Formats: sequence, structure tokens, C-alpha cells
Amino acid sequence: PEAPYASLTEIEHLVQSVSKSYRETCQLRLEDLLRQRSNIFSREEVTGYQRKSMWEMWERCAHHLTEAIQYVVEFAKRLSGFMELSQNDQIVLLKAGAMEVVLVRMCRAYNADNRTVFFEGKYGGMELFRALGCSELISSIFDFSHSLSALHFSEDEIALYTALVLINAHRPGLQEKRKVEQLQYNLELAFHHHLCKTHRQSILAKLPPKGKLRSLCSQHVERLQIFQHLHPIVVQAAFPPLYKELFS
Ligand SMILES: Cc1c(CN2CCN(C(=O)C3CCCC3)[C@@H](C)C2)cc(F)cc1NC(=O)c1cccc(C#N)c1
Ligand SMILES: O=C(O)c1ccc(-c2nn(C(=O)c3c(Cl)cccc3C(F)(F)F)c3cccc(F)c23)c(F)c1
Repeated sequence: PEAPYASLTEIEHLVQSVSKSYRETCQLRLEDLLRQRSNIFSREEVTGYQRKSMWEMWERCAHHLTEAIQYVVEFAKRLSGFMELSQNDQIVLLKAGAMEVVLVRMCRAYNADNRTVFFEGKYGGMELFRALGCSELISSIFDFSHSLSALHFSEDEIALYTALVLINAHRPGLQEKRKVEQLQYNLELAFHHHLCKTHRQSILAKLPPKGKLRSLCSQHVERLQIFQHLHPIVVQAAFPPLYKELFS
């Protein structure tokens, strides 16, 4: 809801609702990603990935990213007020924000102890993705996940943070900007309430600087678009109007 004078009841139900939506749209539970940290690709398995073609690695990565986006879109549609927005406004928020949320969620699958990430059943370093020839971009994604891992987000914290990545009234092309401002205001009030209540306000000053996530997402999506133009993946679109905006 967008209503003014959001009560303590509304705010705490917004926290619970967003956290449930987050937990139920994760590909794997946090406890399963943590329990798989000891399951690491052997040097033989890493060499097998490195000897794959650029196009086979592109297909594997693109497949995972398509699924990650689709989960974020499920998450967005569960956020209160989102499905009451116009289709234009839903697509404006997702086109910018969906990959930004995917990039934030990646930190759950990042192990800062040995700089590995979960990929197709085991953990491996960035040398696993050598065949793609995107060493600088993948290095920036690892760095960003490392910076987010240092915050030690609770499930509530990462849920509210990613809800605010999506429900942002400053995306160009919104026709109901005032309505999204009111939704965002209430999410910010919930986020700040929750952080104050749990004595975790110290994380606010440590969140990624204004524009860093947007910039990383821009570099990432630019690269994905170039790969798609040169070797298009065939996606069965779960959300055809959104798909048309990104793949046309
Ligand atoms: C794989 C992974 C990377 C590295 N990876 C390199 C290739 N990529 C590109 O975009 C390439 C660069 C442009 C062309 C393709 C991304 C997929 C990122 C970093 C990271 F921080 C976390 C992850 N893993 C997950 O997040 C994950 C995987 C499976 C299940 C779950 C869950 N639940 C999470
Ligand atoms: O209807 C669907 O099921 C659907 C699934 C994924 C997206 C999607 N893709 N995407 C890519 O960057 C991407 C991916 Cl994940 C893989 C290969 C090629 C691409 C390309 F770069 F071409 F868009 C996005 C970026 C931002 C916001 C998005 F919503 C997407 C989409 F728009 C719709």
C-alpha cells in the first residue's frame, strides 16, 4: 500500500511480507549454499570448464541468469502495490532493477574465505569462467559480492534492500511517479525501522555508494546484450512484455 501515516502494524507487516517473498523466490536456501562451501571444483573440473568454447560457457551463464531474473520478477510481483502499477511502470522498474537485484543476490553464493562462487553444483574461482574472455567484468562482480558479503546481511536485511533496489521512483519513464514515491517511502520507513529495532543501523553507511550498483549493472547488461546479438540464446519468455523490452 501507498497510504500515508503508515502504522507500526503496516510497517512490521511490510518487513515480514517482503522477507517471505524474498525467501520463497531464492533458487537455493541460504543454509544450502553455506553447506555446499566445502564442495569445490577440482583442478581437473576447472580445466574442463576452461576448455569449453566461449559459446558453451555463454549458454550456461545466460541460462542461469535468465532463471535468476525470472525469480526476481516473481519477487517484484509479490511486493505490495507492484501489481497495482501500470504494465508500463512494472516494466520500467524491472528493466532497470531486475539485474541490479540479481547482482545483489549473488553475494549469498559468494564465499569470501577463498574467493569462490557457487556455479552448477560446486564452488569455483573466477578462473572457472576464463573461456568467456570477460575477466575485468567478472572481477568487478566478484569484488562487488565481496563488499556485500562483508555486511553479513540477515535474510530480512537483504530482502528489504533488494525491494528498495526495485521500488525506486527515480527510474525514467514512470507515468505514476507519485504512487511509486509513496511505495518507496513506506519501504524506506520499514527498512529504517527494522535496522533501528535490531541495532543494525551501522550497515547504512557501509551500503554500496549511490550509482555503483547502477553502473555495474549497466556494464553487465551491455556485455550480455553483445553476447546475445552474436550468439542469441533461445528463451521461452515467462514475461513476454518485459522480454520484448530487453531482447528486441
Ligand atoms: C556464478 C556466480 C558468479 C560468477 N558469474 C560469472 C559469469 N557471469 C556472467 O554474467 C558472465 C559475464 C558476462 C557474460 C556471462 C555471472 C553468472 C556471474 C558470481 C557470484 F557472485 C555468484 C555466482 N553464483 C550465483 O549467484 C548462484 C549460482 C547458482 C545458484 C545460486 C543460488 N541460489 C546462485
Ligand atoms: O520473460 C522472461 O522470461 C525474461 C527473462 C529474462 C529477461 C532479462 N534478461 N536480461 C538480460 O540481461 C539477458 C539474460 Cl538474463 C540472458 C540472456 C540475454 C540477456 C540480454 F542481455 F539480451 F537481455 C535482463 C536484464 C534486465 C531485466 C530483465 F528482465 C532481463 C527478460 F527481460 C525477460
